[PDB]
Amino acid sequence: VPVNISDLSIPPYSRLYLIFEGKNNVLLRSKVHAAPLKITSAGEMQLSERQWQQQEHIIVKPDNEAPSLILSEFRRFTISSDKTFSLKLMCHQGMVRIDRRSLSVRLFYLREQPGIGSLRLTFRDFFTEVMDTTDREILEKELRPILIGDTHRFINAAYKNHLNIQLGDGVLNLADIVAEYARIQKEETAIMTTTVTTDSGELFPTFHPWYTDDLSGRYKSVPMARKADTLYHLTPKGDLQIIYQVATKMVNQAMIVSLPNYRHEW
Repeated sequence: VPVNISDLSIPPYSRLYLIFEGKNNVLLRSKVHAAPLKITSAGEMQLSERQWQQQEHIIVKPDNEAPSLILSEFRRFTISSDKTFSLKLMCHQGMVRIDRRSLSVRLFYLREQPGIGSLRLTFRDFFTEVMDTTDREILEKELRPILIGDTHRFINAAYKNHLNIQLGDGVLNLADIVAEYARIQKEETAIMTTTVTTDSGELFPTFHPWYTDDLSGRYKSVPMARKADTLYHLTPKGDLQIIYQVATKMVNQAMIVSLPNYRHEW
């Protein structure tokens, strides 16, 4: 039977065969999506390790009241030991987004496999119905006073009993992350950001490094020093981000450098 290549569904533990033609070539580009785990219960629930390893997206749809999730042996990916600095970084990396009754946060973690995974949690019914329209600048400007004042107002009291998540050894509270998102939204009108694309050509050949490889003459140096650790981010949109430390004891900052749409113009 014919299938629409636009959408194919593979059940767990099964195989799908796609018979093609013998002539010409076979050349396709594909994207995979896991089934979003819908959580509609109430009260409390704890998830085994592989339970949150398997599915990469858990969305909670509270029928009458949101439950309280408790992930087990969940080790958060920390680039630093400062909680507030880690939250600021996570918010500046485009990780947290707000849409209608939908707060979505992309939480990373580590595991024994050589590499670190991701897990996106999208809480449905987190903002009050009155704030189900924010897509307009007038509405966000009108809710700005609530952002700078009673931050714990956009979510009604009904959900305020369950407003935190128990990870393996840390606790993440939604109020802090929404507050930091509000703060970054206000300040954009400690962390330095730089944008560069096919520019910063400053006579690279044979000044500092002499000349090696078939390198272009595009010279761009970071402003200050950095620690041995570096963090590379490939945004699902396509932007590329490089995250640098500062190598200062009492001051912990970062110099994020973004190459926009790098996956298409590398």
